[PDB]
Amino acid sequence: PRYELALILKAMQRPETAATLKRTIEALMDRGAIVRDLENLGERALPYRISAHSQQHNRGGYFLVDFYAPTAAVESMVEHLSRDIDVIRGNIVKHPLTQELKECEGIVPVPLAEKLYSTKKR
Amino acid sequence: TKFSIYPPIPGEESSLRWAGKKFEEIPIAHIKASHNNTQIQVVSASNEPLAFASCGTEGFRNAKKGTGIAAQTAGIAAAARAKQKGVIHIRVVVKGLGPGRLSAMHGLIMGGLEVISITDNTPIPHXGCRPRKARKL
Amino acid sequence: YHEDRIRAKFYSVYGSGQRAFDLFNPNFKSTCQRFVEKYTELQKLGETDEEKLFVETGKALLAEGVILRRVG
Amino acid sequence: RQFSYLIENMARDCGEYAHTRYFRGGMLTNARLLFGPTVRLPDLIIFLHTLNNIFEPHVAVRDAAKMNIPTVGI
Amino acid sequence: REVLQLQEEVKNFITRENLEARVEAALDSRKNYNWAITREGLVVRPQR
Amino acid sequence: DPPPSTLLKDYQNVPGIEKVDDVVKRLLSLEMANKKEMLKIKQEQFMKKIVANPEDTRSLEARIIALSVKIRSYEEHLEKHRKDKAHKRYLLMSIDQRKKMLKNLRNTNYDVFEKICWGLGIEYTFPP
Amino acid sequence: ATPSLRGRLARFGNPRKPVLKPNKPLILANRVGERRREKGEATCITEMSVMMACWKQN
Amino acid sequence: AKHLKFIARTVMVQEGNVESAYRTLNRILTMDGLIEDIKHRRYYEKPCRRRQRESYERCRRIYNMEMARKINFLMRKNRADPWQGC
Amino acid sequence: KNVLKIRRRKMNHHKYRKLVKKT
Amino acid sequence: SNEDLPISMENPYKEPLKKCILCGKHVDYKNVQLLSQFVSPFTGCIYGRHITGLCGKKQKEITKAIKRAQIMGFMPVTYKDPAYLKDPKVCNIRYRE
RNA sequence: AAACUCCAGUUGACACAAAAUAGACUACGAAAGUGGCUUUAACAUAUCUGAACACACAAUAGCUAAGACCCAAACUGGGAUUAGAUACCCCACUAUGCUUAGCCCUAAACCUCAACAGUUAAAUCAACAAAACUGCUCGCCAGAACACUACGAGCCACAGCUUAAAACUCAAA
Ligand SMILES: [K+]
Ligand SMILES: [Mg+2]
Ligand SMILES: [Mg+2]
Ligand SMILES: [Mg+2]
Ligand SMILES: [Mg+2]
Ligand SMILES: [Mg+2]
Ligand SMILES: [Mg+2]
Ligand SMILES: [Mg+2]
Ligand SMILES: [Mg+2]
Ligand SMILES: [Mg+2]
Ligand SMILES: [Mg+2]
Ligand SMILES: [Mg+2]
Ligand SMILES: [Mg+2]
Ligand SMILES: [Mg+2]
Ligand SMILES: [Mg+2]
Ligand SMILES: [Mg+2]
Ligand SMILES: [Mg+2]
Ligand SMILES: [Mg+2]
Ligand SMILES: [Mg+2]
Ligand SMILES: [Mg+2]
Ligand SMILES: [Mg+2]
Ligand SMILES: [Mg+2]
Ligand SMILES: [Mg+2]
Ligand SMILES: [Mg+2]
Ligand SMILES: [Mg+2]
Ligand SMILES: [Mg+2]
Ligand SMILES: [Mg+2]
Ligand SMILES: [Mg+2]
Ligand SMILES: [Mg+2]
Ligand SMILES: [Mg+2]
Ligand SMILES: [Mg+2]
Ligand SMILES: [Mg+2]
Ligand SMILES: [Mg+2]
Ligand SMILES: [Mg+2]
Repeated sequence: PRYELALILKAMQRPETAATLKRTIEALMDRGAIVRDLENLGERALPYRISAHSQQHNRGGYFLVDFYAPTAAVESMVEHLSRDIDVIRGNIVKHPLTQELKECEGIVPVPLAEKLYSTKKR
Repeated sequence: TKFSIYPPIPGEESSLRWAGKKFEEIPIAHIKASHNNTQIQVVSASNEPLAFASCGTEGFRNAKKGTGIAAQTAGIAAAARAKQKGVIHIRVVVKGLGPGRLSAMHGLIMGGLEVISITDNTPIPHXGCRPRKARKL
Repeated sequence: YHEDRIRAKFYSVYGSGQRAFDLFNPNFKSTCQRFVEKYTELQKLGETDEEKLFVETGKALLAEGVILRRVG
Repeated sequence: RQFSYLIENMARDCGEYAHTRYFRGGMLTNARLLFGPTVRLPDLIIFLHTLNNIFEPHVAVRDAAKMNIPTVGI
Repeated sequence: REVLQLQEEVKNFITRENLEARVEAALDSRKNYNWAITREGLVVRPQR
Repeated sequence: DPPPSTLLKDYQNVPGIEKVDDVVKRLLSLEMANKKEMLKIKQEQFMKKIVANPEDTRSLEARIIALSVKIRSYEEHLEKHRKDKAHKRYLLMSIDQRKKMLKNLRNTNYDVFEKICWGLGIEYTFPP
Repeated sequence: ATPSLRGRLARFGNPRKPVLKPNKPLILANRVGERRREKGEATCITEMSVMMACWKQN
Repeated sequence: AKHLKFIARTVMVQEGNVESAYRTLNRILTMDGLIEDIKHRRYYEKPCRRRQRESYERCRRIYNMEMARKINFLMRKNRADPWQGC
Repeated sequence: KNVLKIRRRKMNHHKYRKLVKKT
Repeated sequence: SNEDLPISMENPYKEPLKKCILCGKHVDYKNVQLLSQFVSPFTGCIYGRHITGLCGKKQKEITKAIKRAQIMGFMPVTYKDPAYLKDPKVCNIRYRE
């Protein structure tokens, strides 16, 4: 079904980052995925230090990859992202828009529990 | 401006100064208040040791070390050796919930040092090593 | 009661007015009660639309000098 | 306690008796000991308030039933 | 209705043709998922 | 197994789906769906092969066919996960429940019982 | 707001395992706990330490 | 070890009043439950014992919050006797 | 309830295990 | 008979059911600014529903979203993001008093 | 006191271990169990009850074979306490707790409160505990101790488990 790849890339120059995004997308297409949209949330300092491929990363660029792939394509893509040295962190999750939020009527007050003990005169 | 209890961010620009030194350049006074002993070490911003003191190095041994007055004695001594190297303002990073958690900080104040920030860095594992078994007291 | 729906709508749109209730008087008629009486009379004409009937009832009290300050 | 003053005055005006104070135990069931061997118990008890100050049934309500004394209670 | 809606969306998707151009477009544009909530339920947008 | 190019059960009857782009057809196929949606087509295939009225979902034949599809999934699920104890009990209860359904169907409608066994490849055995 | 007590205790109606196992019935008493006296602590230790420090020096 | 330092659980001392800052830091740790967490982590609490302690605290919280509500509810009756002598 | 019944089985089981271990 | 007898109805004065501040709004693990509004500014501890005031459904959503963001490099764990320290205050908690 | 001093404090690198806060939530699973994150598969039955001759599971501890080493820790060693201390306190360390495969089949496996369908009326009801009952079915129980035992039988179990007596004894338990 529809997935979302929370992709955090190493802070590099424009030609290097652009090559990395294309290379990552081609990996999905090589595994039967149908890429929907490529989003750019910007680049900000990582909340905590991340070590990957014997490299210490303090900053990284944020990107989101939306694609349609079979269930078996999810496992293969995770293995691919680990071997990529330019990817700080890559996680594959369900697209939050696929899930439909059920309408909420509100908040029902909870009455105090009653008849928890016998009415005998202790 | 109104005082803010939150420390200034090193990346951001702040107008707060202490003797011409910014918050990131203030030497740090780490305090390790264990249940039986208190170890105080003062280091500068570049992780350069400046002064170190403890109850065991200030005429207290065995159960006497695990007392507030013993920690206070170490705090005064730690301030004295730090003050020789030009330390005036310190940032306190207290670790542990021992009896000398606050008294050791008092020794630094009475020794001629100024406290500008207090930080607690007690190690709390988030699930980690299984601690020792309960005592059958 | 049937008029309780009218009171709920009146308190929702206008709210309690500056006039104070006097429960001592057995024949006391509040602004909300006066609104209900006009609402009942205009209903007997043949109006069956709640929205149209509600607005017309408010206009009648305004023509009679009743102050009707809405919450908005 | 709010209407204790009123009830006592009403009883005096109509020539009847009122007990608006704390009800000592045995005023009805053990009346022959508290007052005397020849005491006469009330032939009718009227409760203007059937609950005590802890929101529980008045003791005299149960006691009057024991002494086969009819009760009129609000 | 959903099939018709979904059919139109594919016309502006990423394929092996619109790969380089779409990558460069992302590197120039930005987005802000982050938003805040008040005590009244009002949504506050980040002004950047 | 149904071909991986087969559309979903919900979208198999929408008009004009034969003239949509091949990209949309791939999305609406079984390839871009989970395993449960595949079982719907598998159950539907038998619901028309065997049941005289495929639209009746409360008949004994529909229940056996629906339960048979679940039993097949557990066998596939336990094939990959040999130490999954939770599904092993579910497999063993579903097998026992199907036999109870087979017993009731055989004792009331024997002619359809032959068709159910033939269609699903079920060899009914009397208990020891 | 008081935590709910619906389904917490093991009862006849409750199908689930109990959430709370109170050693006493959850019924409000007619009395509250008496005020607890503050534990005694050593006082004027700082002043004593300063006074005794000069004695060692003098 | 991998987060930025001098941000978490840091209190700035105002005008050299270290006593107020330390109490503020102590209260923040207590409110977030860090102080109570550290003490119970000194010696391992077995899962059977932890559930018994949690159930006791949860039952304690229910009684404490219910009794507190009644005290506030009846506090308006703490006035003087309006029917003195009756 | 007291554990008097359990204690009797506790001692019987303990002596049985020692007897089994002994012989 | 008598037309003044009470009739059977639902409560017309029944106020609408109260809703949490996040009712009807999506919660996303990438929405760090929203998530940081429900953690302590000094420890990063996730506030309880008695503090945030959220309902049961959104309290679970925020907790799940925070945990996902922390492991995926979107939300700091030990502290609250300083850039979000100036957000509107929606948690009923006071430290300095 | 012993131990350590190849130590401690600050900083950086850095798991086959364990999962703060949320959780004042009360959800899931047949029970046992289940509370870090992601993905896959997936949570039996369109009447109910029903196998202690059946099948599939069953916390922890333990056996078997190959690995992992942080911490905790039977036994053991050292230090102390004590009339003695084969314990409680302190320190060091092993089996073990983890992973893979195969076993073992026990628990206060207890929410000691059977499954389904109902009722809140009468006599509500020994006591206490967690109010009293109806219909139906299955399992189980008939004084205490001997006895979670002997013998027989079955079991990958061999110091084991399951099933389970008798004689003598007591007038109580
Ligand atoms: K955790
Ligand atoms: Mg359940
Ligand atoms: Mg008890
Ligand atoms: Mg108290
Ligand atoms: Mg780490
Ligand atoms: Mg007892
Ligand atoms: Mg014996
Ligand atoms: Mg020594
Ligand atoms: Mg270190
Ligand atoms: Mg683990
Ligand atoms: Mg685990
Ligand atoms: Mg907790
Ligand atoms: Mg998970
Ligand atoms: Mg999962
Ligand atoms: Mg089920
Ligand atoms: Mg059955
Ligand atoms: Mg087992
Ligand atoms: Mg084991
Ligand atoms: Mg052996
Ligand atoms: Mg081994
Ligand atoms: Mg160790
Ligand atoms: Mg050894
Ligand atoms: Mg020894
Ligand atoms: Mg070991
Ligand atoms: Mg259990
Ligand atoms: Mg039992
Ligand atoms: Mg049964
Ligand atoms: Mg029932
Ligand atoms: Mg009784
Ligand atoms: Mg046994
Ligand atoms: Mg035996
Ligand atoms: Mg025999
Ligand atoms: Mg034998
Ligand atoms: Mg058994």
